[PDB]
Amino acid sequence: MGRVRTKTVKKAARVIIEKYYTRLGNDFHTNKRVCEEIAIIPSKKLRNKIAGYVTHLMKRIQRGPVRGISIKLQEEERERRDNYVPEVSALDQEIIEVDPDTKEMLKLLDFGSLSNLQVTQPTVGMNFK
Amino acid sequence: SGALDVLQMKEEDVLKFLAAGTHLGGTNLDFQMEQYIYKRKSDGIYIINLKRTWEKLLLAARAIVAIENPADVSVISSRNTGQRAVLKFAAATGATPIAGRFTPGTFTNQIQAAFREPRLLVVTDPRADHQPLTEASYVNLPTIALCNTDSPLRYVDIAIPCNNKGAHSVGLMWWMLAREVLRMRGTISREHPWEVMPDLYFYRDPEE
Amino acid sequence: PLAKDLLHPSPEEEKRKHKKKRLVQSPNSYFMDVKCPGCYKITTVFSHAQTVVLCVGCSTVLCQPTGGKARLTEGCSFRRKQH
Amino acid sequence: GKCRGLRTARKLRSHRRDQKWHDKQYKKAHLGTALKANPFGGASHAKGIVLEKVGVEAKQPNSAIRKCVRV
Amino acid sequence: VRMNVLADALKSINNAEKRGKRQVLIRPCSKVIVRFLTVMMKHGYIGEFEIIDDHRAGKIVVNLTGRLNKCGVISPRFDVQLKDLEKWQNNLLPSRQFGFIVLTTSAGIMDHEEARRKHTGGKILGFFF
Amino acid sequence: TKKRRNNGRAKKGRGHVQPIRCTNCARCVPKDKAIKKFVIRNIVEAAAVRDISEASVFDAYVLPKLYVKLHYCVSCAIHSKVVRNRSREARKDRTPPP
Amino acid sequence: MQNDAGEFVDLYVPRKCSASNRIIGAKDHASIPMNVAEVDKVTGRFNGQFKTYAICGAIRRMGESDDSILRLAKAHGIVSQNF
Amino acid sequence: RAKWRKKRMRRLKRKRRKMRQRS
Amino acid sequence: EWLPVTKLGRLVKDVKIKSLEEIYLFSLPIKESEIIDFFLGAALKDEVLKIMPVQKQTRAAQRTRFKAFVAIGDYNGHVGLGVKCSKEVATAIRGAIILAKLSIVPVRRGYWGNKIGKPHTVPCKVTGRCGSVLVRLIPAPRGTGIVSAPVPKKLLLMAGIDDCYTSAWSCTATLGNFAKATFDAISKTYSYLTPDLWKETVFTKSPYQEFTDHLVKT
RNA sequence: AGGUUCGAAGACGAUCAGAUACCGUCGUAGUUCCGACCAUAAACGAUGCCGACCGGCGAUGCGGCGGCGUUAUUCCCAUGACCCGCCGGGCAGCUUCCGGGAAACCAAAGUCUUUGGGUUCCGGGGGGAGUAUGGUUGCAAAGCUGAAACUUAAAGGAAUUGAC
RNA sequence: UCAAAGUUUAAG
Ligand SMILES: [Mg+2]
Ligand SMILES: [Mg+2]
Ligand SMILES: [Mg+2]
Ligand SMILES: [Mg+2]
Ligand SMILES: [Mg+2]
Ligand SMILES: [Mg+2]
Ligand SMILES: [Mg+2]
Repeated sequence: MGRVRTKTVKKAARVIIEKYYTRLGNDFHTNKRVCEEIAIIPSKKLRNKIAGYVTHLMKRIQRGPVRGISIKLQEEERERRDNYVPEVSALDQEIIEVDPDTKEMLKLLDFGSLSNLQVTQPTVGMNFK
Repeated sequence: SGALDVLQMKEEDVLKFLAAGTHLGGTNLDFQMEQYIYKRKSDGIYIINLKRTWEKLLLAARAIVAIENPADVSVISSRNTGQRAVLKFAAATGATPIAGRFTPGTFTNQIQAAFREPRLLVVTDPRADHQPLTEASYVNLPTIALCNTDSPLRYVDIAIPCNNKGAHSVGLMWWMLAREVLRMRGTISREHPWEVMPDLYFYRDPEE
Repeated sequence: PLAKDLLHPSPEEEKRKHKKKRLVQSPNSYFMDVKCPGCYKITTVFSHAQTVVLCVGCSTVLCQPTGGKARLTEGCSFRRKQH
Repeated sequence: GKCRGLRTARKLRSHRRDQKWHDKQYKKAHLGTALKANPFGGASHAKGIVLEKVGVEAKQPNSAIRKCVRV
Repeated sequence: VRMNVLADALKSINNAEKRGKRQVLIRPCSKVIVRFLTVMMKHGYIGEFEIIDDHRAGKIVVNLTGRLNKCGVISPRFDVQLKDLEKWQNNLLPSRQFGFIVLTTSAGIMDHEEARRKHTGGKILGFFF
Repeated sequence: TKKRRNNGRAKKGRGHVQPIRCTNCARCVPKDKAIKKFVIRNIVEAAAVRDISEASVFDAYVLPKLYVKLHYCVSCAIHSKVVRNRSREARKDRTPPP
Repeated sequence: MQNDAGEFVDLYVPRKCSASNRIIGAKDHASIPMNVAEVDKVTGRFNGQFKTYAICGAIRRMGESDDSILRLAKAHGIVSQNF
Repeated sequence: RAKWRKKRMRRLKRKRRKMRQRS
Repeated sequence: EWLPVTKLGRLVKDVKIKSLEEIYLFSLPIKESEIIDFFLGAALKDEVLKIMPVQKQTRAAQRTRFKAFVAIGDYNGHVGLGVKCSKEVATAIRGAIILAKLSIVPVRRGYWGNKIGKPHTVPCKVTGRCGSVLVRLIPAPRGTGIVSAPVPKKLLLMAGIDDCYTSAWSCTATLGNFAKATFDAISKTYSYLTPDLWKETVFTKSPYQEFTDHLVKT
């Protein structure tokens, strides 16, 4: 019931972690002195607060990513895991499922490939008013 | 498009389309889109003339090729299905992407950081990527879109009739466009197939 | 929209217009040559009959007239093919 | 709306004649009323004998006696 | 009720023109209408039209070309006395340069310029520009 | 100015409706007008429900329900917070609340 | 634009919508001139020259730009008979 | 209030009628 | 010194686009104010129509701010009608001038009857209306001059339109509105599709296509 | 003729400085039926009637047409109740740079300085005044028709910021 | 699950 951080804290911590993720750790008093070294923080109290939020962000990073932050190793990991390729799904083994109305499509476009035809479904009545 | 001999249909492409489910449009049909449809089935799912889809797809390619400096084709997806696909398209094509949360006044505002003034858009859903589409009528920006049956065609100067709901189909459509822009100039044969898998473009719902 | 050949409209979308609003005003009705089982005399009933149509032999009845088309009596075949 | 037709002249011309009397200035000039009421019986000026010097008080926002003449 | 046929047809083609229509159907048809259209055609303002003879009143379909700014009609069909024709075209057409007042005459249905050449007055039908 | 296209009065093709005296103020109101809760409710409510179940003769027993269609007139609806006001744009959301 | 002599005047000749002959204004910033590429015929493959279509903003905001482009394409043999 | 101004006026007219009926 | 954010502005800076007629042809929005200044350096003159002080009520007295209506023109084919509000009058006038520049348009002038000389009046009787006020321009023969109310007479002169009969309806006292109406009139001169056009269009490249190798700056 | 209920007037009881009012208790005319008047309401969509054209979408009421399946009834038939469409014409709804509009808003209040489909009624700053006066209708209450002198610089509309 | 609460220099 009181101490929220101002943006002057929050921005400085995020910027610290963006540049010096490696130096920073969970133990507060270590990285409290890191914050002194790598950044010209004019007051003692402000420094002391920043480090406090730096620790808090570290804890969030050690448990999935954070929205407003760009860690270099996490970005590379993301790049690796979203340029994945499997042996392909758009072939859909042999036998693709198709309807007669979608079969007539293929007749109109001149085709007779490997794909099964099946419908039964009588017009049900979609949603309810 | 000129579906005349070389860049016509072929079976293997249609088989990909059918597997993606792109033909399966939607339940509601906008009166602008009625042009691009075979039928409706039972329950009530419209079906899209796949020839007609290709024709527009080729026409989109021909538009994108005509833009000389490739970078100033812009390629937007707001939704998180095209978000990967657009970025893979830009990577292949040499275009510029905008993957999600399109900032208001990127095409407007001289002052702004991300003020880009391109000669073309490629929008995923015109229903969802609507801000950039509107900005494209404060600058003289033409537009490509991947339109469903439901999709409204305000400002979309060349719609492509697709399933744009399903991720599979969206990625497929991006991959098909990427091929065709590259085929229509550059380093793809047409006789040979392409190295790139269409699954490269598909969105991953947190699976592993 | 923006382009509709109003002089060459397809028959798929003339059947689904009002009888008057079509490019050429045409009727939606037809005549039908009704058989009936017992009597071999073939009558010629008008689809929208609005009269009880008794047969030529005057034994049975063919049409009970409803609002729209006439109601043919159960075992009574017919043929359009005309005009 | 408007009568408009080719053989309307009369209708049109009569209606305009009727409505002219709701034009305030017209009615002033064509009914007697004002010419009856005007002490200058339709005249630019009038001579007249002064029968008392009388102070008029000015209307609210301006305070001043006016110094009139009862003619 | 359907009082003045010509008037309705012209207003319909004008409404079509505004909304960027390519061709347009006009429903009651007449001699006068067709004659008005032929004059508008002669000066390029409309494309070649065609008239669907049902065995009745008739219909027309008109190929537009987006060159017609407005096509109007003057009821009542006043009688212009050639002196007055100059006054009309001043306070009716948008210039002394383009536009036409199509008036019928003893001679026939024509634009003012054909009437002034042939030195004829007559009853005004409408205008276009 | 016209506040609501409707006029808070769902008439539209009638010219007259039978009126209702409101279930609170007794104020006379059009039936198409007037706010209308339909209130189904347990007779006994959450407090005494278990006490009554405990001292019931019949085994289990499903309770009854007390049904009321109320008829609030605008004044009485607003005052009793059946209906609050809305912003000029949010006035037009004629879906019920959850 | 010419005067009585025949000398040209008028500081420019406006673009004009391909889909409506309706002149694209000096500040109609919702307009397009869309460039489409041809091909060599034998190989696909873009072959230098263009096909250009201009559209007025008005048609775009109406929603009838993609139809009108498509019509223009199939008039000029870019698009190959959708039926 | 207009309605009461009219009512006032219709009472006053009613008196006037009565007054003039005396003569 | 000018450094231009706009793609277009960069081309104009580098003497690539020869005249603003090229820009107008392709309808590209003039956003950088320096472009127009460069093309119409001199001739372009700025006349303050009106300075109207609007105000808006606070808890603490009332805020008041000045709204500067400025026309601009070369007396020869171009005119712009800018309005800017601000806390001090100078800053309003300065910003209004720039907004006029940005919004300048080309006026089509035409002949009256006989088609001789240089075009001296309006082509056809165009009109332009803005918030009640409506303004009709009527073409007029040589020498007539501008037969019009002060405000239109000031802008029409700047447009270079020598001769013009005019009309006006609505609350013409709302001077801003009256200017904005007359501006839509003279804007609309190049939007009127006369038979003088009709000839099918050529279509050229557009500067963004012409100089795409330049714009990817080397 | 009839009078349950409520209920102008009226009478009390409260409340209030005062309340001849709001609340409460009674209660007359009226409220109900038949037969004669009366002719006015914010009699309102505050929107004259007829006619044409100019965008979507979904709904809903009636009639008609067509369709594969249900329920069923009994074994099919005929069904009706559902289901999915089309057509006409109703009551409305959402939707948008149709186009309008001072606007709020309106697919009509659109197709209007690019002004003319047809035709009725009707307004001309605010007040005096729907008054006076005559004429007429009405058992009456009133209704229709309907001025002037004199006064007055604004009254009024929509929307915005504040203040309340 | 609604007691009572009326008025505000002529002197800018
Ligand atoms: Mg009523
Ligand atoms: Mg009481
Ligand atoms: Mg009674
Ligand atoms: Mg009345
Ligand atoms: Mg009106
Ligand atoms: Mg008019
Ligand atoms: Mg008056």
